[PDB]
Amino acid sequence: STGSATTTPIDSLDDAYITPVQIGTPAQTLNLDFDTGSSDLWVFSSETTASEVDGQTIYTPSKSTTAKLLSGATWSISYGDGSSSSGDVYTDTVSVGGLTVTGQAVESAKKVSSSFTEDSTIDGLLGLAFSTLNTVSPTQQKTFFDNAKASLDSPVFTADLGYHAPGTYNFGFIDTTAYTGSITYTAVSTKQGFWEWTSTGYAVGSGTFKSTSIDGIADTGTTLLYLPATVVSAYWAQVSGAKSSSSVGGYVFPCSATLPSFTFGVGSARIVIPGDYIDFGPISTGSSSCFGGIQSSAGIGINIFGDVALKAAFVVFNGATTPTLGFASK
Repeated sequence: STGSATTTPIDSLDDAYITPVQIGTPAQTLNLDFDTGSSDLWVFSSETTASEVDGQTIYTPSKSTTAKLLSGATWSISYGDGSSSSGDVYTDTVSVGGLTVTGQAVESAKKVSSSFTEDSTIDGLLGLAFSTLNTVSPTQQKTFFDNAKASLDSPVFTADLGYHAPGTYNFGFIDTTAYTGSITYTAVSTKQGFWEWTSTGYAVGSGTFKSTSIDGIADTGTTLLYLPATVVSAYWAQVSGAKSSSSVGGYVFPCSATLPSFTFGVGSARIVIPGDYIDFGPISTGSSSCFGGIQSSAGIGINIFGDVALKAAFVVFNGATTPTLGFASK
Protein backbone atom coordinates (compact mmCIF):
# COMPACT_ATOMS: atom_id res chain seq x y z
CA SER A 1 0.00 0.00 0.00
CA THR A 2 0.86 3.68 -0.21
CA GLY A 3 -0.52 7.01 0.94
CA SER A 4 -0.05 10.61 -0.21
CA ALA A 5 -1.33 13.75 1.53
CA THR A 6 -0.82 17.46 0.99
CA THR A 7 0.67 19.44 3.86
CA THR A 8 -0.10 23.15 4.11
CA PRO A 9 1.58 26.00 6.05
CA ILE A 10 -0.58 27.28 8.89
CA ASP A 11 0.34 30.92 8.24
CA SER A 12 2.32 33.23 5.96
CA LEU A 13 5.59 32.47 7.79
CA ASP A 14 5.49 28.67 7.50
CA ASP A 15 5.45 28.45 11.31
CA ALA A 16 4.14 24.88 11.03
CA TYR A 17 2.44 22.60 8.52
CA ILE A 18 -0.89 20.79 8.82
CA THR A 19 -1.98 17.61 7.05
CA PRO A 20 -5.56 16.26 7.00
CA VAL A 21 -6.04 12.94 8.79
CA GLN A 22 -9.20 10.81 8.83
CA ILE A 23 -10.01 9.30 12.24
CA GLY A 24 -12.86 6.95 13.06
CA THR A 25 -16.01 5.68 11.37
CA PRO A 26 -17.56 7.70 9.84
CA ALA A 27 -14.38 9.65 9.29
CA GLN A 28 -13.65 12.72 11.39
CA THR A 29 -11.04 14.78 9.55
CA LEU A 30 -8.58 16.66 11.74
CA ASN A 31 -5.61 18.75 10.60
CA LEU A 32 -2.54 17.41 12.38
CA ASP A 33 1.06 18.61 12.66
CA PHE A 34 3.24 15.73 11.40
CA ASP A 35 6.22 15.72 13.76
CA THR A 36 9.30 13.59 13.05
CA GLY A 37 10.64 14.69 16.46
CA SER A 38 7.97 12.99 18.59
CA SER A 39 6.04 9.73 18.69
CA ASP A 40 2.48 10.42 19.93
CA LEU A 41 -0.63 10.86 17.78
CA TRP A 42 -2.75 13.13 19.95
CA VAL A 43 -5.85 15.17 19.18
CA PHE A 44 -8.12 17.82 20.53
CA SER A 45 -11.26 15.98 21.52
CA SER A 46 -14.70 16.09 23.08
CA GLU A 47 -12.81 15.34 26.33
CA THR A 48 -10.58 18.42 26.16
CA THR A 49 -11.25 20.98 28.91
CA ALA A 50 -13.71 23.32 27.22
CA SER A 51 -11.87 26.54 28.11
CA GLU A 52 -8.75 25.11 26.42
CA VAL A 53 -10.47 24.67 23.03
CA ASP A 54 -10.54 27.79 20.86
CA GLY A 55 -11.44 27.00 17.25
CA GLN A 56 -9.84 23.57 16.81
CA THR A 57 -11.69 20.68 15.24
CA ILE A 58 -12.24 17.94 17.83
CA TYR A 59 -12.33 14.15 17.71
CA THR A 60 -15.45 12.73 19.38
CA PRO A 61 -14.79 9.02 20.02
CA SER A 62 -18.39 8.34 21.04
CA LYS A 63 -19.44 9.13 17.45
CA SER A 64 -16.96 6.63 15.96
CA THR A 65 -18.25 3.08 15.72
CA THR A 66 -14.67 1.76 15.53
CA ALA A 67 -13.31 3.64 18.56
CA LYS A 68 -12.41 1.59 21.63
CA LEU A 69 -11.15 2.99 24.91
CA LEU A 70 -7.69 1.57 25.67
CA SER A 71 -8.34 0.54 29.24
CA GLY A 72 -6.11 2.18 31.84
CA ALA A 73 -3.94 4.00 29.30
CA THR A 74 -2.90 7.61 29.78
CA TRP A 75 -0.39 9.89 28.09
CA SER A 76 1.44 13.11 28.90
CA ILE A 77 3.99 14.91 26.77
CA SER A 78 6.14 18.00 27.09
CA TYR A 79 7.82 19.46 24.02
CA GLY A 80 11.12 21.31 23.67
CA ASP A 81 9.32 24.67 23.37
CA GLY A 82 7.68 24.28 26.80
CA SER A 83 4.24 23.26 25.52
CA SER A 84 2.46 20.15 26.77
CA SER A 85 -0.71 18.06 26.65
CA SER A 86 -2.14 14.94 28.32
CA GLY A 87 -5.16 12.65 28.38
CA ASP A 88 -6.52 9.15 27.74
CA VAL A 89 -6.26 6.79 24.77
CA TYR A 90 -8.54 5.17 22.20
CA THR A 91 -7.76 2.81 19.39
CA ASP A 92 -9.43 3.67 16.10
CA THR A 93 -9.01 3.58 12.35
CA VAL A 94 -6.70 6.29 11.04
CA SER A 95 -6.12 7.12 7.38
CA VAL A 96 -3.60 9.49 5.82
CA GLY A 97 -3.80 10.20 2.13
CA GLY A 98 -5.51 6.89 1.38
CA LEU A 99 -3.30 4.72 3.65
CA THR A 100 -5.33 3.13 6.45
CA VAL A 101 -4.21 1.73 9.81
CA THR A 102 -6.71 -0.09 12.00
CA GLY A 103 -6.20 -0.14 15.75
CA GLN A 104 -4.05 2.99 15.83
CA ALA A 105 -3.61 4.56 19.25
CA VAL A 106 -5.34 7.95 19.16
CA GLU A 107 -4.40 9.94 22.25
CA SER A 108 -7.34 12.12 23.26
CA ALA A 109 -6.38 15.31 25.07
CA LYS A 110 -8.02 16.18 28.35
CA LYS A 111 -5.60 19.08 28.89
CA VAL A 112 -3.47 21.16 26.52
CA SER A 113 -1.15 24.06 27.27
CA SER A 114 -1.95 27.63 26.28
CA SER A 115 0.20 27.60 23.15
CA PHE A 116 -1.95 24.80 21.69
CA THR A 117 -5.21 26.50 22.69
CA GLU A 118 -4.04 29.72 21.05
CA ASP A 119 -3.29 28.02 17.72
CA SER A 120 -6.67 27.36 16.19
CA THR A 121 -5.16 25.78 13.05
CA ILE A 122 -3.53 22.73 14.70
CA ASP A 123 -5.94 19.99 15.82
CA GLY A 124 -3.19 17.75 17.22
CA LEU A 125 0.10 16.09 16.36
CA LEU A 126 1.01 12.93 14.46
CA GLY A 127 4.38 11.70 15.69
CA LEU A 128 6.81 10.13 13.23
CA ALA A 129 9.90 9.61 15.41
CA PHE A 130 10.67 6.14 16.79
CA SER A 131 8.05 4.42 18.91
CA THR A 132 10.48 4.19 21.86
CA LEU A 133 9.55 7.84 22.58
CA ASN A 134 5.79 7.22 22.76
CA THR A 135 4.45 8.42 26.13
CA VAL A 136 1.46 6.11 26.60
CA SER A 137 1.52 4.37 29.99
CA PRO A 138 1.52 1.64 31.16
CA THR A 139 1.74 0.09 27.66
CA GLN A 140 3.69 2.11 25.11
CA GLN A 141 1.99 2.44 21.72
CA LYS A 142 3.27 2.45 18.14
CA THR A 143 3.34 5.36 15.74
CA PHE A 144 1.18 5.47 12.63
CA PHE A 145 4.26 4.74 10.50
CA ASP A 146 5.35 1.82 12.68
CA ASN A 147 1.85 0.31 12.38
CA ALA A 148 1.68 0.85 8.61
CA LYS A 149 5.20 -0.02 7.57
CA ALA A 150 4.86 -3.79 7.02
CA SER A 151 1.94 -3.12 4.65
CA LEU A 152 3.72 -0.39 2.70
CA ASP A 153 5.25 -1.08 -0.70
CA SER A 154 8.56 0.14 0.78
CA PRO A 155 9.11 0.93 4.51
CA VAL A 156 9.61 4.65 3.99
CA PHE A 157 7.93 8.00 4.20
CA THR A 158 8.99 11.26 2.57
CA ALA A 159 8.63 14.90 3.55
CA ASP A 160 8.47 17.52 0.80
CA LEU A 161 7.64 20.75 2.61
CA GLY A 162 6.94 23.90 0.63
CA TYR A 163 8.28 27.42 1.08
CA HIS A 164 5.20 29.60 1.47
CA ALA A 165 3.29 26.90 -0.42
CA PRO A 166 1.78 23.44 0.07
CA GLY A 167 3.88 20.30 -0.03
CA THR A 168 3.48 16.55 0.36
CA TYR A 169 3.94 13.66 2.77
CA ASN A 170 4.12 10.30 1.00
CA PHE A 171 4.09 6.87 2.63
CA GLY A 172 5.45 3.72 1.03
CA PHE A 173 7.07 5.10 -2.12
CA ILE A 174 9.57 7.64 -3.40
CA ASP A 175 8.16 10.03 -6.03
CA THR A 176 11.13 10.30 -8.38
CA THR A 177 9.56 13.35 -10.05
CA ALA A 178 9.62 15.37 -6.81
CA TYR A 179 13.35 16.10 -6.64
CA THR A 180 16.34 16.90 -8.83
CA GLY A 181 19.58 14.98 -9.03
CA SER A 182 20.07 12.04 -6.69
CA ILE A 183 19.10 11.26 -3.13
CA THR A 184 22.10 11.05 -0.81
CA TYR A 185 21.53 8.71 2.12
CA THR A 186 23.21 9.10 5.49
CA ALA A 187 23.40 7.03 8.66
CA VAL A 188 20.88 7.40 11.48
CA SER A 189 21.27 6.79 15.20
CA THR A 190 18.02 5.79 16.90
CA LYS A 191 19.59 5.80 20.38
CA GLN A 192 17.68 8.92 21.46
CA GLY A 193 14.50 7.93 19.58
CA PHE A 194 15.02 10.58 16.87
CA TRP A 195 16.00 10.63 13.22
CA GLU A 196 19.49 11.65 14.33
CA TRP A 197 22.24 12.07 11.73
CA THR A 198 25.53 13.89 11.17
CA SER A 199 25.83 16.69 8.64
CA THR A 200 29.25 17.03 7.03
CA GLY A 201 29.46 20.83 7.27
CA TYR A 202 28.15 24.15 6.09
CA ALA A 203 28.67 27.27 4.02
CA VAL A 204 27.31 30.81 4.37
CA GLY A 205 26.25 32.45 1.12
CA SER A 206 28.92 32.04 -1.55
CA GLY A 207 31.58 31.39 1.09
CA THR A 208 33.83 28.37 1.35
CA PHE A 209 32.39 25.13 2.68
CA LYS A 210 33.54 24.27 6.21
CA SER A 211 33.90 20.52 6.69
CA THR A 212 32.81 19.75 10.24
CA SER A 213 30.56 17.12 11.78
CA ILE A 214 27.22 18.47 13.05
CA ASP A 215 25.08 15.88 14.83
CA GLY A 216 21.41 16.77 14.83
CA ILE A 217 17.86 15.59 14.26
CA ALA A 218 15.56 15.86 11.24
CA ASP A 219 12.47 17.38 12.88
CA THR A 220 9.45 18.42 10.83
CA GLY A 221 7.74 19.60 14.02
CA THR A 222 10.34 22.33 14.73
CA THR A 223 10.03 25.55 12.70
CA LEU A 224 13.63 26.78 12.71
CA LEU A 225 17.18 25.55 12.14
CA TYR A 226 19.07 25.26 15.46
CA LEU A 227 22.84 24.86 15.11
CA PRO A 228 25.98 25.35 17.21
CA ALA A 229 26.72 28.89 18.31
CA THR A 230 29.89 29.08 16.22
CA VAL A 231 27.98 28.23 13.02
CA VAL A 232 25.11 30.60 13.79
CA SER A 233 27.49 33.47 14.62
CA ALA A 234 29.26 32.93 11.30
CA TYR A 235 25.93 33.13 9.45
CA TRP A 236 24.60 36.29 11.10
CA ALA A 237 27.97 38.05 10.80
CA GLN A 238 27.16 38.24 7.06
CA VAL A 239 23.97 40.26 7.73
CA SER A 240 24.62 43.94 8.44
CA GLY A 241 22.96 45.00 11.65
CA ALA A 242 22.05 41.49 12.83
CA LYS A 243 22.56 40.78 16.51
CA SER A 244 21.64 38.29 19.19
CA SER A 245 18.93 39.84 21.36
CA SER A 246 18.59 38.45 24.87
CA SER A 247 15.21 40.17 25.26
CA VAL A 248 13.77 38.76 22.05
CA GLY A 249 15.36 35.34 22.54
CA GLY A 250 17.63 34.97 19.54
CA TYR A 251 19.15 36.57 16.50
CA VAL A 252 17.23 39.43 14.94
CA PHE A 253 18.08 41.43 11.85
CA PRO A 254 16.88 44.55 10.02
CA CYS A 255 13.83 43.73 7.95
CA SER A 256 15.47 45.70 5.08
CA ALA A 257 18.35 43.20 4.87
CA THR A 258 18.94 40.74 2.06
CA LEU A 259 19.75 37.42 3.72
CA PRO A 260 22.47 35.09 2.39
CA SER A 261 21.79 31.46 1.69
CA PHE A 262 22.94 28.71 4.05
CA THR A 263 24.27 25.38 2.75
CA PHE A 264 24.47 22.17 4.77
CA GLY A 265 26.29 18.98 3.85
CA VAL A 266 24.80 15.50 3.50
CA GLY A 267 27.79 13.30 2.77
CA SER A 268 29.42 14.87 -0.27
CA ALA A 269 26.10 16.43 -1.31
CA ARG A 270 24.98 19.97 -0.51
CA ILE A 271 21.52 21.33 0.31
CA VAL A 272 21.13 25.09 -0.22
CA ILE A 273 18.64 27.00 1.93
CA PRO A 274 17.79 30.26 0.12
CA GLY A 275 18.16 33.39 2.21
CA ASP A 276 14.46 34.20 2.17
CA TYR A 277 13.69 30.89 3.91
CA ILE A 278 15.55 32.35 6.92
CA ASP A 279 13.25 35.40 7.30
CA PHE A 280 10.58 34.96 9.99
CA GLY A 281 9.29 38.51 9.78
CA PRO A 282 8.82 41.30 12.30
CA ILE A 283 9.44 40.41 15.94
CA SER A 284 6.15 42.16 16.79
CA THR A 285 3.55 43.68 14.53
CA GLY A 286 4.86 46.78 12.79
CA SER A 287 8.48 46.35 13.92
CA SER A 288 11.38 46.79 11.49
CA SER A 289 13.38 44.17 13.41
CA CYS A 290 12.88 40.68 12.01
CA PHE A 291 13.36 37.27 13.60
CA GLY A 292 16.01 34.95 12.19
CA GLY A 293 15.36 31.41 11.01
CA ILE A 294 18.78 30.11 12.06
CA GLN A 295 19.28 30.15 15.82
CA SER A 296 21.72 28.75 18.36
CA SER A 297 21.13 25.29 19.79
CA ALA A 298 23.36 26.06 22.78
CA GLY A 299 20.42 26.06 25.22
CA ILE A 300 18.75 22.94 23.74
CA GLY A 301 21.30 20.15 24.07
CA ILE A 302 20.87 18.98 20.47
CA ASN A 303 21.04 20.50 17.00
CA ILE A 304 17.74 20.54 15.13
CA PHE A 305 17.28 20.49 11.36
CA GLY A 306 13.76 21.89 11.48
CA ASP A 307 11.48 23.11 8.73
CA VAL A 308 13.85 25.90 7.58
CA ALA A 309 16.34 23.21 6.54
CA LEU A 310 13.98 20.41 5.58
CA LYS A 311 11.82 22.55 3.25
CA ALA A 312 14.91 23.11 1.07
CA ALA A 313 15.05 19.37 0.38
CA PHE A 314 13.14 16.25 -0.52
CA VAL A 315 13.68 14.12 2.59
CA VAL A 316 13.41 10.32 2.83
CA PHE A 317 12.78 8.76 6.24
CA ASN A 318 13.84 5.18 5.51
CA GLY A 319 12.42 2.84 8.16
CA ALA A 320 14.22 -0.29 7.01
CA THR A 321 15.68 -2.60 9.64
CA THR A 322 18.63 -0.22 9.82
CA PRO A 323 17.03 3.21 9.33
CA THR A 324 18.67 5.87 7.17
CA LEU A 325 17.83 9.40 6.01
CA GLY A 326 17.98 10.61 2.43
CA PHE A 327 18.20 14.18 1.14
CA ALA A 328 17.81 15.52 -2.39
CA SER A 329 17.67 19.01 -3.82
CA LYS A 330 14.40 19.97 -5.49
